[PDB]
Amino acid sequence: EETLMDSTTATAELGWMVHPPSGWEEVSGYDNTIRTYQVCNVFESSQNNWLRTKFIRRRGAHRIHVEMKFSVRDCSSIPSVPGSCKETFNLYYYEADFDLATKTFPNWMENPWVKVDTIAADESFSQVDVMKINTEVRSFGPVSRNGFYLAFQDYGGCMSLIAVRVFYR
Repeated sequence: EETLMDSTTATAELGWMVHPPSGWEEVSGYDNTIRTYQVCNVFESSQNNWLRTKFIRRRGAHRIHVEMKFSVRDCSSIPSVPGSCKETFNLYYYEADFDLATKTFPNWMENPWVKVDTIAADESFSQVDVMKINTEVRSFGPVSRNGFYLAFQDYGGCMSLIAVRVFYR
């Protein structure tokens, strides 16, 4: 059973809190028709780009599973990339009983946010739309409060997050 949009369920404007506006950005991947996000700020020093989902009502459930799809342009594919170029992104989670999230609240550090795992492209792609896609699933334990937030963190590469889908057994 699904808790956050199968994918298309985004019904116009995903409305996702970007931390530095200069980070991620919504790109209309109308194809089905879908909202995606992407960063590719290589050639720009010190990057810490966050993206925070909306509050996901835990609906009972004790061990949620995050399924995500995403394209990641290799740092070696890029003409003159700096040494800074990274090609893995971080996933974090954060529990709360009611909303309370604020542009400043859940601090944008790995402290209040507990780190699920660092994600990299795994050699098993698929086409879409018509780019190659990676799927990769992580899951976090306990989670007892009423709901949660999710956040993806870039820090040096191009990569589109085609679709995120949160669900549980």
